[PDB]
Amino acid sequence: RSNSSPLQQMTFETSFQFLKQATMLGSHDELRSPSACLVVGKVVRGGTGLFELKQPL
Amino acid sequence: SCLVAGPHQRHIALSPRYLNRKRTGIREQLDAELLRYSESLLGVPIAYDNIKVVGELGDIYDDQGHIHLNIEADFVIFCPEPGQKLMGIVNKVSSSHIGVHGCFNASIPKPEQLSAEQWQTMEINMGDELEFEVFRLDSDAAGVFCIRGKLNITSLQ
Amino acid sequence: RITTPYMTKYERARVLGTRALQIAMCAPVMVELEGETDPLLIAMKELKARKIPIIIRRYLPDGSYEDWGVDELIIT
Amino acid sequence: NMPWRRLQGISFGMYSAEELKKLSVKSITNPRYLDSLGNPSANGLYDLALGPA
Repeated sequence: RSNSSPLQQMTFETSFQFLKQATMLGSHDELRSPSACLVVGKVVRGGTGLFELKQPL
Repeated sequence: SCLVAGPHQRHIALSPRYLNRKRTGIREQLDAELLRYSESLLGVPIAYDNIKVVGELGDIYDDQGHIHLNIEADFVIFCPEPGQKLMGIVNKVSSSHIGVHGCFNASIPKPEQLSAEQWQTMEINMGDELEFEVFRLDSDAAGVFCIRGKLNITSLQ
Repeated sequence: RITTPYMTKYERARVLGTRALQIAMCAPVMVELEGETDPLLIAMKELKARKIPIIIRRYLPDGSYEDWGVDELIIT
Repeated sequence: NMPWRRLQGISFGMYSAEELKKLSVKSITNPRYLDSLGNPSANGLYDLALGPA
C-alpha cells in the first residue's frame, strides 16, 4: 500500500482493490518498476537498460 | 506571387546504412517521397528541401536499429489560395470542365461561369464573340488535395 | 564526470548488441573484418580496436545524466 | 518501421459518462445474440459495428 506504482501492487495480489484505489485517487504511474515496464512493453530500468547510446552525428 | 517559405520541424528516422552518408540519406526517401505532393498538415506542395539539419545528437531507441532525429527544414512552397485570381492554360474546351507552368492542373466544373454566354461545339464564344484561349482570369477557392493527381478549381465570378 | 571510468558489463552487452544490430542493417564496418559472418564477432572486433562512436548516457536516479564516450571508457 | 513513440506515465481515472458517448459506435438492444445458425444477430451483443469477431 505504501508503494508508488499502481501497475505494480496490482500485478501482486488483490488487484481489484488496488485498481479501485488507484482509480478513485487518480493515481499516476511513472513506468519505472519492472512490472510497469513489462506491462506497457518497455525495457526494464536496470541491468542492461540503464543508459542511452547516443550515436553522434 | 506563390512565393512561400515555411520553417518546420520534422521527425526523421534514419537507417544505419546512411550513417557515414546522412544528408544523402535524410532525403533519399524520407523527404523526397512527397516531392511537391499536397500537404494537409499545412497545405503545402513540397517543392524541394533547401536545407535539412539536426540541432544535436541522435537517439537509438532500445531494440529498434534506426536513429531517430529532428530536421529543421524550410519548405519553399507555391501557394495558390482562396483570395487570388490566378491564370490557367486553355487547351481543351469541354462541358464537364476546362482543363499553369505545364504542371499545375486546374479544373472548372459546369455551373461556374456567367450563364449569359452560350456555347458551340467546336469552340465557345463569350459575350462579345471574342475568342480567348490564353492565360487569363482563373480564381480558385475550392481546392482538391486528396486525389493522387490533385486539382485546382478556378473561378471567374 | 563523477561516475566510474570503466565500462560496466551491462554497458558492454548493450553496446555490442546495438553495434551488431547496426552492422547487420548494412552499416559500414570500421574494423577490417577478415571473413567472419557473425555481426557480434565484428562488434567485439570493433570494441577491441576502440572504434565505436556511441555515447553511453548514464542516468542518475533524479533525471540528471552524464554522457560518456565508448572510446573514453576503460574496457576491462 | 516502428512507431518510435514511447510511454512516460499511465494514470487511472474515471470516465465522465458523457465522453464515453462518442466512444460508442451504436446502442445494442436485441437480447438474443446468437443467430439461428450461429451468426451475429443485428443489434445484438455480437454485432458488425462492434467489429468483426
